[PDB]
Amino acid sequence: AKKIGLFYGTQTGKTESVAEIIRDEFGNDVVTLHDVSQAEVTDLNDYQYLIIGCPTWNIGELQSDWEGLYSELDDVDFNGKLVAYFGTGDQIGFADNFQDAIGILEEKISQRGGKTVGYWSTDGYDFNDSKALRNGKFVGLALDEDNQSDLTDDRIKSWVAQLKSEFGL
Ligand SMILES: Cc1cc2nc3c(=O)[nH]c(=O)nc-3n(C[C@H](O)[C@H](O)[C@H](O)COP(=O)(O)O)c2cc1C
Repeated sequence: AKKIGLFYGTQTGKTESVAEIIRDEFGNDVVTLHDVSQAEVTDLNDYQYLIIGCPTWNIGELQSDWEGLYSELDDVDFNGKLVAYFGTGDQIGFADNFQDAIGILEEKISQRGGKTVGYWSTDGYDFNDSKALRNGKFVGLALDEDNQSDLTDDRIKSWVAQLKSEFGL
């Protein structure tokens, strides 16, 4: 009815499109979408299950709107919440900072108490470095519409089935 809050930020809409797919994969009224460009850090307190969507830009930078909300995280609490992350990036043009955005967001949110779920395998990706890594895996679903648009849909399906399990749905 109302359990998972998906807060996303997007520059050219790729991340938003993925967010809508994620929503449809979860089932009737489970997930609600929220453009962080119109959100206050306190909106995240209304959910015990969160999905953070954010593309990486300008070589390792958080998407514009997320950058603004990011600064307010240090004053909020995420303890007791399960948080998953996903983002669009470009492993070819920016192999050294692939998906840094979700890595940055995850570090901060986990630091504030959020427990991360939804770890994703790096197998099948071609990149050099990322701030979104932990124990050999991405801290969230890594999508690449610029180079692997053909893999996004099945990657989302797999990830949602994984989260349905990890969220205990
Ligand atoms: C100037 C510029 C810088 C970019 N930098 C990065 C980067 O550092 N890391 C990454 O993974 N992708 C990077 N990208 C690729 C975007 O993340 C990718 O195209 C993404 O799908 C955009 O999603 P959005 O439309 O949701 O903003 C960059 C793209 C441009 C045009």
